[PDB]
Amino acid sequence: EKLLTESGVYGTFATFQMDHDWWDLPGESRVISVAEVKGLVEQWSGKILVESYLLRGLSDHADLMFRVHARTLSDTQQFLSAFMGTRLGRHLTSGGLLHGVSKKPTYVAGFPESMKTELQVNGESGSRPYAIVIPIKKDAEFWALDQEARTALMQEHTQAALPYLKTVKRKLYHSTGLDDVDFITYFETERLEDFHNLVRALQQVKEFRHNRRFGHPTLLGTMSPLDEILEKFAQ
Amino acid sequence: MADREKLLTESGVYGTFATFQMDHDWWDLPGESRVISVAEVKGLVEQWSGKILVESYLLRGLSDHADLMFRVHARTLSDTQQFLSAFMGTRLGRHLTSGGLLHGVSKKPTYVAGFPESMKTELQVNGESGSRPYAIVIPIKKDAEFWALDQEARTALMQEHTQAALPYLKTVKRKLYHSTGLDDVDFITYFETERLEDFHNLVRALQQVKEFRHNRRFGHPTLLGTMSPLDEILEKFAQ
Amino acid sequence: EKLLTESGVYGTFATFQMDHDWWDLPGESRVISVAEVKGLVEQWSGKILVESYLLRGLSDHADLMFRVHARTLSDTQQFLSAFMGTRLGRHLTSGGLLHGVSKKPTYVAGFPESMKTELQVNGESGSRPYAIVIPIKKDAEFWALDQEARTALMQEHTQAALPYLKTVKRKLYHSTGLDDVDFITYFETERLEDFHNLVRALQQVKEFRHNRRFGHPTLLGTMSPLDEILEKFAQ
Amino acid sequence: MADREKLLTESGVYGTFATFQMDHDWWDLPGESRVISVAEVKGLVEQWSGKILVESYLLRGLSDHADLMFRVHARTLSDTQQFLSAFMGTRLGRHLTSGGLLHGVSKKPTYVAGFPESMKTELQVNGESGSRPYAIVIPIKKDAEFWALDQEARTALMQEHTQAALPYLKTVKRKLYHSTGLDDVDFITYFETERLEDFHNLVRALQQVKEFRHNRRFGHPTLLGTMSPLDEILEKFAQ
Amino acid sequence: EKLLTESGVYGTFATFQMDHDWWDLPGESRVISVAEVKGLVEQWSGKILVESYLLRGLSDHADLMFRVHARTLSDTQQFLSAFMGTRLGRHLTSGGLLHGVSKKPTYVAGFPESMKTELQVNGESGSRPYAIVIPIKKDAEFWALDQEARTALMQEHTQAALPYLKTVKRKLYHSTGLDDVDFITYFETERLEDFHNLVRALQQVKEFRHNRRFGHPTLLGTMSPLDEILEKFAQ
Ligand code: HEM
Ligand code: HEM
Ligand code: HEM
Ligand code: HEM
Ligand code: HEM
Repeated sequence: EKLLTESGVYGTFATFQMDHDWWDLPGESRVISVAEVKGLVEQWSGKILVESYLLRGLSDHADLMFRVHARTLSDTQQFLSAFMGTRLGRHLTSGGLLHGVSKKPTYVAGFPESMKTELQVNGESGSRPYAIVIPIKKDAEFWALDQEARTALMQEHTQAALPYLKTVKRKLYHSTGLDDVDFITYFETERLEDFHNLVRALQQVKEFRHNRRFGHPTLLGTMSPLDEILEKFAQ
Repeated sequence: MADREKLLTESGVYGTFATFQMDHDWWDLPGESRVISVAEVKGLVEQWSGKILVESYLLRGLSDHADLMFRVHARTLSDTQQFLSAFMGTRLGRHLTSGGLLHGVSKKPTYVAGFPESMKTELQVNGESGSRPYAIVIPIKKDAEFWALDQEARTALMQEHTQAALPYLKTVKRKLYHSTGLDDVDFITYFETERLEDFHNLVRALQQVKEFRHNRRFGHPTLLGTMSPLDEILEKFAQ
Repeated sequence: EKLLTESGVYGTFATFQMDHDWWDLPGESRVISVAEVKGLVEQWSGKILVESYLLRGLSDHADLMFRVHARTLSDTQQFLSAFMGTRLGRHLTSGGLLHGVSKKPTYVAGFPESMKTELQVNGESGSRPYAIVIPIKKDAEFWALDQEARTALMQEHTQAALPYLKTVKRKLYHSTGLDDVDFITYFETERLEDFHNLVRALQQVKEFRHNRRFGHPTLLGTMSPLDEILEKFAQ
Repeated sequence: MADREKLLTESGVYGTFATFQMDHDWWDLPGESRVISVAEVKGLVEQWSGKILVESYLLRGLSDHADLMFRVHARTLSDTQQFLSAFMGTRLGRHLTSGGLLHGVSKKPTYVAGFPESMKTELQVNGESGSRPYAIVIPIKKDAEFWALDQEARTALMQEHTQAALPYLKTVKRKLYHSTGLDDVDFITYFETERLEDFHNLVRALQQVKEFRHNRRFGHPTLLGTMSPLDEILEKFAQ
Repeated sequence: EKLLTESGVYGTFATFQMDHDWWDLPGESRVISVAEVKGLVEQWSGKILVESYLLRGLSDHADLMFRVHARTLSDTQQFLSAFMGTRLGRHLTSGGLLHGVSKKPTYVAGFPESMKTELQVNGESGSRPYAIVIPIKKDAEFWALDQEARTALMQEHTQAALPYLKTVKRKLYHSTGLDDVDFITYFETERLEDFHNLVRALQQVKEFRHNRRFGHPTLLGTMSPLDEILEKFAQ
């Protein structure tokens, strides 16, 4: 649990879709397949954290998503090849896959002391909250800017977001060089209209036009314990 | 002996558009079994008729790579999720390949207050009464320029947008969903009409205003279909 | 036959490709399947026109194309769902699909009377000729122009095409709002080298630069009676 | 034993490039049946050897998602069409997925007359004599700017294009096909070479001239292969 | 092994993904299938070099990657068609495929002599290190520039990269004319956070803005002996 907050921690987003031929299995065999998976997760639960999301019926061409924290992607690599080896995995098509390490804040030091104070707040306490993942690539312009400039952009970014700081938990991952994006943004909320308004707000700052890629995909789901998701496939 | 249905009109209501295409192996089922599969779905939908509203569209032979579409209204997307996961679980669902999927909430109008009072009067109108009309769906994403603008400016764009559309308010039903943050688009537009020739002209008119050049994504896909009750649509697959 | 020419007529372009698993079928069943299709077409030949094109060996990822005219798309939809319901249809992957109504001319009134006269010509009589289909989408600039302006463009367009009025039959469909394009252009010819020069001619006017989508796909085929095309699959 | 093809050089001659990829299930055939399948094709080619020329290239392991390519010459694409549908009918064809497909007529040179006389002389050279050489194909589409130009301008561009290429005139055979209106590109370029490193240099040189920025589409795909007799290519499928 | 450094040597990057129907094979068949492959590679180890990478769980839609060195692509070609012919190959969908020859340095001579000193270094010794592959295409602007200009860009590229020469091995392949890219870049490292920073650094120079294609795909994997990779598939 000191992974959801600490730096140097790699964070991975893996998406899967269940095959059609899965339903041509006897119902029990599916239940046994579930147990295989459930056992594997616990077997790794010492080295890594694993969270589950139901994308089925919210995200196109996706049923399930894992969010995996680990000090090294090697450990994460092993976990996923193993998961895809199970009887259940063998009927899963690997969808999206994105890595990004959590880093120490980069621009907040140049913010007003009154703005830093409010950023210690992160999000509401919630159970079965919605979850959103949005990958981002900046344009070349953005990197060419100087520190003072970007600091001012992020400061305007932060400002527009302040009224949604309680109803929206947030986490940021640094993905450059591990895949075709710069950032992976991750959000939890019970109030989706709030998240919608939060995004339309951020769409109006300067920073935004420098997003060469925004979404594609925009993953929407529900946070749920793993077994409950698997239950749906074993009936 | 009847009920409210306060959803096709009210705000705060999420609206979801789901597309499906039927597998080849579906026809490798005996006809008898397929009709039962139909009954399963009709029953599931009825089982949900209290929590959500669900309308059905036949895309087969009008929209590329799509046979069926649902329009699903709900106070929460969780309910819509549950419904769709259940639907994709049925014998019929197990033979459907999930196509497109888009969400958007219905809001109260944003720019309409700054229109002339004579224009607001005409906008109370939405469409004439028709049965089994054509239906169109167009996802839209605006460019960054558009958001950089101020309220007064966008209001003029929308006022010009509205002006061009006025001649088509009766022959074309319309509804708008605010989709930003739930997927890769800003808006979902939905239209019903008996006169497609009119809907065609309605669009080429809008192509000529200012606003249009700010549509970073327009369609892709542009889903065209026919509104029909679910069983009649399903009946076609049980033969 | 007043469908190939009149206005208010919807025109539909449907493309298909045959599955591999089709040849793993006994020959008997395939010939029977052909007969099934031939009959369906006959039933609709009263309400609609349906023409057949062999794209196999000329257009990538396509074997067959239908051109369907109708007073209403509802009728066309019915025919197409039915064709894809047939034993043979069930072994087809639905390729492209484009609609467009035929309209009354928009810019021709503002042409010189000598130019209107030469446009009375449409094309030479040819049997089992090549056929080409090109979808078109205009940029926003094109729509921003005024009538006088666009009329001059089409007039420059018309001019370059005149030497090809006999060797190239032509028809135009208005597709905006029924799919992701503004126009569907359709041509028949025995002389492909002429059609090539015709397009290289038109590539040099102004109008052309306003075509944000040109082709994609560019469908090339041969016009043929339906049965002769199906015969190849019945062996 | 006494005849001229007169197709690899003459104008008015259509040229077609067809790419195929083999199904997995092809190997689920007994080796014997697969060798039989080969002969079916070799015979078909001879049966057509009167009407068309057909050259074969092995793309498997050099060009992504493509195993086999044919280069087909014909006075009419109709003849090519028939040949290809017949080929896709063979036992082997039935297990081939149609990949890329591009047509283009060979024409008389357009800009070369306005070149210096010393440059026309060196262009009579085309390439060195080689057996089983590498082969490259690059489809190309020009931008609208390019067509807007006048003849004098374009002629000046091609002269710099030509100038840059001269040092590679010997190690690289070349042929150009005019494809506009038959598919989604303007030209199909074709090259043979024993020396790929030269061909690499040939291209990086041309990347630096005037003409180049007007190539709206360059490659996509860029097909690389080996020129080989048909049977040798086919033997590999029967193991 | 005199190939990993020398010029005139072709270098090829081939990526594969395993079908589902592979697991519908009995283990006995799969062990036999692996054995064929291990044997095939040994059969070629005399003419060419072949290194193996595990992409499973790190790169989307990819399980395995080969890095193949050869004096001629024909030899590389022969090897790959054979590999794809094997019982195991029959169940692989060919993912990416990229070739590029290694050349002698082009811009480095015009660098400071103190910089040349630092470039003799390439990387630290590691076993089973991460590996990243990044394809690159330059824009037309880049080629239009003169030697003096491009030389200054690469010197700026080089300067920013100097701090990472020890923790990051590098090799560059010249790909123009063999596929749809100008370069193939290849990196080994045990330290991924460093590689991430290396890339964010280069994102801030000028050269970067001329990369019309950067990644797509960005292949991330683990270096492992082949048998160890195939073992996972034989269970
Ligand atoms: C309550 C909501 C949010 C708050 C308070 C917030 C605030 C911040 C702050 C303070 C930073 C500075 C991080 C640093 O200094 O390294 C940041 C970075 C960033 N945010 Fe947000 N943010 C919010 C939501 C979002 C959303 C909704 C998105 C995208 C849809 C987003 C995209 C980004 C990106 C891409 C960066 C990194 C830019 C860079 O370091 O170059 N953020 N945000
Ligand atoms: C008879 C037909 C139509 C009428 C009367 C109409 C009228 C309006 C009005 C009054 C608004 C402002 C509502 C608000 O305050 O949010 C609006 C918004 C909008 N309309 Fe339409 N419209 C019509 C057709 C269309 C069509 C055919 C399209 C696209 C194909 C379209 C796209 C949009 C979009 C994207 C917005 C919201 C833009 C924004 O809020 O930034 N409309 N329309
Ligand atoms: C002999 C060959 C051709 C002739 C005589 C011809 C002539 C014309 C004329 C007179 C119009 C104006 C229609 C009107 O005013 O209502 C028109 C429209 C159009 N043509 Fe052609 N054309 C030819 C070939 C082509 C080709 C080969 C293409 C595309 C590859 C093409 C694309 C278009 C498009 C997109 C329009 C609609 C523009 C608009 O209404 O805004 N035409 N053509
Ligand atoms: C030894 C190598 C080459 C030589 C000597 C050469 C020379 C020429 C010459 C003299 C022409 C004018 C032909 C005409 O009158 O249409 C031409 C046309 C053309 N070349 Fe090359 N070229 C070479 C390589 C290439 C390469 C490597 C490419 C592309 C990868 C290429 C692309 C083209 C195109 C697209 C045209 C037609 C342009 C037009 O007609 O508008 N050429 N070449
Ligand atoms: C420690 C890390 C690195 C060092 C010391 C380095 C150094 C160099 C040097 C000296 C050259 C010029 C060689 C020549 O004259 O051809 C070069 C070329 C190049 N480098 Fe790097 N580089 C490093 C990392 C990277 C990375 C991380 C990337 C891409 C993500 C990259 C992309 C390229 C490309 C595309 C070229 C081709 C330039 C050309 O020859 O036109 N390099 N590098």
